[PDB]
Amino acid sequence: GAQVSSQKVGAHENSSTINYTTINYYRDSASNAASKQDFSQDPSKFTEPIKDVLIKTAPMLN
Amino acid sequence: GAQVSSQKVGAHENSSTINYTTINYYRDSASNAASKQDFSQDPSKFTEPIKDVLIKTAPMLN
Amino acid sequence: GLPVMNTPGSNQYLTADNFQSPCALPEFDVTPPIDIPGEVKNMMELAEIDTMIPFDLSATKKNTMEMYRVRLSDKPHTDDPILCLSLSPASDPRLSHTMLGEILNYYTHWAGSLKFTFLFCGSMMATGKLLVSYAPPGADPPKKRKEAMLGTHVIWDIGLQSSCTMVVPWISNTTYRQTIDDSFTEGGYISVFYQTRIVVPLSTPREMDILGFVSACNDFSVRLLRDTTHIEQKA
Amino acid sequence: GLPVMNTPGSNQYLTADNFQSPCALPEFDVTPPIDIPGEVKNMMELAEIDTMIPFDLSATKKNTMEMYRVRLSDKPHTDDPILCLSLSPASDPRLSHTMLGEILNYYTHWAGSLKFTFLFCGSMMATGKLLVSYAPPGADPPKKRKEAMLGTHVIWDIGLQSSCTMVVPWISNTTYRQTIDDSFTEGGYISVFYQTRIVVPLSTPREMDILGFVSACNDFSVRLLRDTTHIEQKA
Amino acid sequence: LFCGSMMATGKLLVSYAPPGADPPKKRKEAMLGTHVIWDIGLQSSCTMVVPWISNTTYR
Amino acid sequence: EACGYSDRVLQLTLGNSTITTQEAANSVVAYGRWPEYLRDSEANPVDQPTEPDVAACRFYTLDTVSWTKESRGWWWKLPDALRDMGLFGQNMYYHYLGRSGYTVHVQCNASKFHQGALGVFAVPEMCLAGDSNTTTMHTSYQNANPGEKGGTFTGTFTPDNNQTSPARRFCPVDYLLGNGTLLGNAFVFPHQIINLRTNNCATLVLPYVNSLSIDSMVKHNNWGIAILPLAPLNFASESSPEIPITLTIAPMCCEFNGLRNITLPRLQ
Amino acid sequence: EACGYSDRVLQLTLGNSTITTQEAANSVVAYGRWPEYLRDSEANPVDQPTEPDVAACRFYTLDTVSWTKESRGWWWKLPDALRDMGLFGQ
Amino acid sequence: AATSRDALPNTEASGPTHSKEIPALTAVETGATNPLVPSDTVQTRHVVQHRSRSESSIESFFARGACVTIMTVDNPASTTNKDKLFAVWKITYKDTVQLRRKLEFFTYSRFDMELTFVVTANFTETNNGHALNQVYQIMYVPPGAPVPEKWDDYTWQTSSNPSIFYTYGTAPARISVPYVGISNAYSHFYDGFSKVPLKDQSAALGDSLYGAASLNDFGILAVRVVNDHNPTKVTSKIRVYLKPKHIRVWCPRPPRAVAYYGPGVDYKDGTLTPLSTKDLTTY
Amino acid sequence: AATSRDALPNTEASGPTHSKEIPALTAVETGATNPLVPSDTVQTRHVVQHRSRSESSIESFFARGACVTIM
Ligand SMILES: CCCCCCCCCCCCC/C=C/[C@@H](O)[C@@H](N)CO
Repeated sequence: GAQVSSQKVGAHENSSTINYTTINYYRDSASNAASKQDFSQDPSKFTEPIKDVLIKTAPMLN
Repeated sequence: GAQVSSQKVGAHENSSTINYTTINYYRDSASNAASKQDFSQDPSKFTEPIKDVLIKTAPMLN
Repeated sequence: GLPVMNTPGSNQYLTADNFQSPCALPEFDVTPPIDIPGEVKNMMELAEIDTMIPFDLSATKKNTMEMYRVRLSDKPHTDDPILCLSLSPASDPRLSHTMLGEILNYYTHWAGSLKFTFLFCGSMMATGKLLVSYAPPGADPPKKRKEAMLGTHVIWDIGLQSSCTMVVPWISNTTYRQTIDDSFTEGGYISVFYQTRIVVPLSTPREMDILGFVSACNDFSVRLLRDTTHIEQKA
Repeated sequence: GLPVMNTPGSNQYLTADNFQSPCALPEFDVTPPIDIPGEVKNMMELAEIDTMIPFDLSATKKNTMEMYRVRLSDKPHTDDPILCLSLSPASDPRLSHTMLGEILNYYTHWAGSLKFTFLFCGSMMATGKLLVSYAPPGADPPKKRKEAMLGTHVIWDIGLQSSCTMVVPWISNTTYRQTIDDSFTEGGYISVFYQTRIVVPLSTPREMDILGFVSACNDFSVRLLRDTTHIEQKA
Repeated sequence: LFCGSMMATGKLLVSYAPPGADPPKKRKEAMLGTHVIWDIGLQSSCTMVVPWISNTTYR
Repeated sequence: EACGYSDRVLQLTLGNSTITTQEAANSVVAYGRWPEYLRDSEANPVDQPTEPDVAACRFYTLDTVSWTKESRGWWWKLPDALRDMGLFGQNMYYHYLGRSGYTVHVQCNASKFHQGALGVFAVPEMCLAGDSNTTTMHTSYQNANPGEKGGTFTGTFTPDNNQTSPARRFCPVDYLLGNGTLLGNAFVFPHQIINLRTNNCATLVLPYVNSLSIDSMVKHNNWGIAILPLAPLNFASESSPEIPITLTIAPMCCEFNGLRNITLPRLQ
Repeated sequence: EACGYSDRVLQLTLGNSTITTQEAANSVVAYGRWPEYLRDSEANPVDQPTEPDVAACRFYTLDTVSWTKESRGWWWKLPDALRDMGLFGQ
Repeated sequence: AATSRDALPNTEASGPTHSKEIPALTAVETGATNPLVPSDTVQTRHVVQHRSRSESSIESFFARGACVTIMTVDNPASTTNKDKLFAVWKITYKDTVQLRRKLEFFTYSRFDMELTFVVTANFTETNNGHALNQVYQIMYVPPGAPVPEKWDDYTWQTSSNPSIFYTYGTAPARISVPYVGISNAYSHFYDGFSKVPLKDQSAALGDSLYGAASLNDFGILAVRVVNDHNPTKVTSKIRVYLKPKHIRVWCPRPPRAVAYYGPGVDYKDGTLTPLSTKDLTTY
Repeated sequence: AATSRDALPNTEASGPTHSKEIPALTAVETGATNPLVPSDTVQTRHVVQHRSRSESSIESFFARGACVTIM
């Protein structure tokens, strides 16, 4: 049941992808650690909540 | 996700390559131990920084 | 029993650590999630949203609806500044408390391009041309159109399109800047001027207010999470 | 819980140990590396670079620009030494503080071939033939050309080629030598003499200086990392 | 052409300054325009090329 | 070349300037790295950079200094030394950020009857020691940056004792490389030796070196040019001889960012 | 453009400077010829030219003058008018 | 391809020589070092080389925990008039000399940092009362964050800042830290200033320290004893061990030859004579 | 698909402009924020972006033990 993943490597030694192994000991999801393998989304719903899609090169008001 | 490598063996017992097993527990590279699997390079950039490559058998100045 | 040997860090409590732990409420019937509107995935998303700037933090205007209003007038052309501001997003009193400045104060380092949008709240009959400037650090902070004109700027012409956006490009020596006032990681100067002059007809108000907004460009990011000074609990 | 049994060494802190440990700054946006010039991969690389020797460590010359200058002269031939030096790279006052000697003092053991290069800083009109010698331990340290001539040496002839290099070959009983003064791991004697004699014409300086440099050959190595005595913090 | 003795060494600065400014009276100014740092040795002579730099097609 | 070509005789050409030399000991390229423009993969400041090219990337000749039996050594800092040099200094002051490599050509000729050896060194981040024993890191911007005329080394450390009105300047002792380390080891740094009997000069090609892709040329000096007498000047029999040391330098593959109004420093 | 675009509203961008206008009568290009670098076929001075680009090829704003019932007119000369303008004058 | 632990080059059998080739002769003036080897100047035998440069590699050279500071905190009797003593240390490798001298063999550096904390406590008064096992709180306060003013003020909540809760008598605390520099590499040396003195502007304003960049490089380490005031006073000391891992270094330099004098390269009178007396012609 | 730790968008080389297109001009009244970028109002060079929003993600922002009470 071992879950193997990739570490986004910062400062590399004078020493190919590096990995880290994770295994869940408990039956309850809540007991589990944070994956940190999270997703980004486009701000649109907040920065441009307007009915009629807007084109930056053209006049906002027309 | 286990990383198996070779130990450069020093003083051998009256007892074929010997190996050691390594596994990364953390998601962050920084948390990881030092591989010590490092590389050497030729001193040239410091011992012979001269524009015109030099041949030891011949006159340095010509 | 399997032979084990304890290493440094053993039994310690790292507030920032990330491990598993026994569940106090086993088999608990968890209430499912409903598709609730307005979900956020990254603090930076909030920084990319336009937030009003408290420009006029003067003795009497500060901490009142007025600090947000930058007053202009039909007065004669002058090379003198309408408003001077330092590029210190997290430390400068006028930026530190805006949605962007506030999120920045939860982090030690900031990087990327910011964008300043100005809204002309004067009457339709009122015309004018303003000069919005950005001067990268290292020199005498602009006190006259002449100097300001020499650096990154935008000549805003007032008309149907109520607002004008000036992009302050990511121009720095270090890969990241500090969320505090620091000579070494200084951002430069943002100043505004009268290109020509606010002109209005008769029977019309010779004085109007312009609102200003700041937000982060898609190339913007922050790092090194930290506790902010914008809130406390003395006692 | 999995049955485990703690072994000796448990909970101890070995300053030289090599284990994993929780990261205090999780998910931190690390600033990438830029191709910076002059990158080093091994301390020995620095030991292979020619460094000037402080030969004349006499009461008045020591700790001054002068200790580096070995003075010669148009004087008559003499079988007497221009300069005597012990092959103790890390312990001998004249070698201990050179780039090579300094790195050697961070280690307990040294091995391999060294090379001594001498630079003739006298005038172009000045000719001469010198005898650079190396005498492996076990006998009377050479005090006269006669004895020095009998061991590993190089007859340097002064001309267009400003400098002359004498290689001190790795000749020892033990696989490694100690970075300190030790009868058992002794390296021998390095001495310099007048093969013929420094000759100069009229209107020319009868006295000139010769600079000396030491560096490690590609067969050279060090081991058993240790704290040096060349620096301290009394208080 | 350097007609001095073989035993005599030296380094001279030959300069060319296109019109429009204060005619050079000091190495400092001359160094700022088209020039050649002539080093005296075996090669007796040194040639400095004054490039065709003008506003009109002909002078 | 059986055709004639040789290590001692070179010809360097940058923009409208050309340098010739019949007595050179070859040329050195710092850390084996030839000066280059800032790559896209390594770039930081997003604005279209200003690349003066031939207008600035040419040879500027600084004020000629005099070498004598008494001289303890001379020092300069880059870009500081070129700050007032034609279009290069102008572009450096008009911009917030700037990066540049250099071709350093140290000229010093004499005669087959003269003696002496000039140790010419190119030191990255050449931080020098101050004149004060009661305080530290106190050397003023004005004194730390001599400009074209550069500074000089002293055979002796003499502490600024005027606590009331401090000289606030450097006390670089020759045998300690002006920075707490032994001169004999300065050779680990990109360099060349001007040995009167062997050569007229020293040519060092320096790359842009630094913890950052591009930085503040006015606030920070990337390279330090140190010139010390390894072997003292000496001639025939004259008790007080003398020979000039002329220093000519040329900026390379240099580029600038963050354009605004000109920077007017308090240099005095 | 049914999309919005118009003759009266323009945006000019040179180097680090940008000019906007909501009330313009289009724009004029002298003799139908857009500014260009000196071609090899037409070149005279043989030396490698100095091309400042963004450092000089940007927007300089001169001293603002006042228009009144009395004004007879104003005049300027190029490059004279820009002679003291940042890197371009230098 | 060449590994730090690969055997050095074998010595090749070399016989006599009477040729126009001159390896021994050269010219240091060029800036280069003669790549010579024993077989070039003397008659050598064939030798199979087993020796390695493994231990002298950049990582191997620094692969050791070094003491960078000693923090002092305490827990007095409620009654005492003097304040409960909590420690505030500005993070750096210059407070001590050993590790600093090693890092300084180079201009620029890059590396993941491993901090190990050794905590020791003791009784101060010829008393006889005792004290229950102490629990220390090592809080990391980055530049900009509210620095603690009292052993027990609101800041110790560490909602965002990273804190280590160490229990006395247990295996020395340990945490890892990435390459956190605002630059592409740590600067062991900065030949310049954080400010540009502008004529047009008052002297005192444009002033700043020589060789000093960010007034606050990496923030500070704020340590305290979580336990409430105890009748019998107990003084504790926190020794911080710093180890540079996954490390890279650029542009080599000559080691510090004379006694350190402050955070900069400054030397002090009376310490400038390192080398000892030894005659030119004496072995 | 876009990961919290993916490198932010690269800055694209942008030259001069004399057009009917008006990015700099807008109308905040609509409730929206001008999606502008450096290359829209000034001449930019090509830059390969390595920076990430990894540490500013919802989990990362709160991924820290905070004191809520003292009993
Ligand atoms: C709970 C413990 C958290 C520990 C937090 C440590 C983060 C701060 C580490 C800073 C690393 C500094 C290393 C030395 C850098 C110096 O050389 C600089 N002056 C050079 O750039």
